Amino acid sequence: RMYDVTPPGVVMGLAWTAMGGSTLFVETSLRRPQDKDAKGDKDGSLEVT
Amino acid sequence: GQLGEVMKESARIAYTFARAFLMQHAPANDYLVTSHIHLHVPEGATPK
Repeated sequence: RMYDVTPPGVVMGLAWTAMGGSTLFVETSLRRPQDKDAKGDKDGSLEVT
Repeated sequence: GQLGEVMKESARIAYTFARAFLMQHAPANDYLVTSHIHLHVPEGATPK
C-alpha cells in the first residue's frame, strides 16, 4: 500500500486486471493557478491520462 | 523548450509559488503578477 495517509485527492480502487486483481490507486491535481480571474467564467476542463 | 505537458504543470506550480513568495517577502515589488515573461528550459532531460 504505497500511500498510508492518502493526501487529499487520492483514492484506492480495486481492479480486475488480466491476471489476478490489484489495488491500484487513482490520483488527481490542479494544473493551473485557479483564480486566473475572479470574474472568469470558463469551464474547468478536465484532462484524463 | 520542448515541453512535455507534465513539465507544463510543474512549471505552472513553480510559477504560483514564486508569486506567493514575493508578497511573503517584499510586498512593494509586483514584477511577477503584472508582466509577461518568456521562460526557456533546454531539452534533454528524460520525462520521468
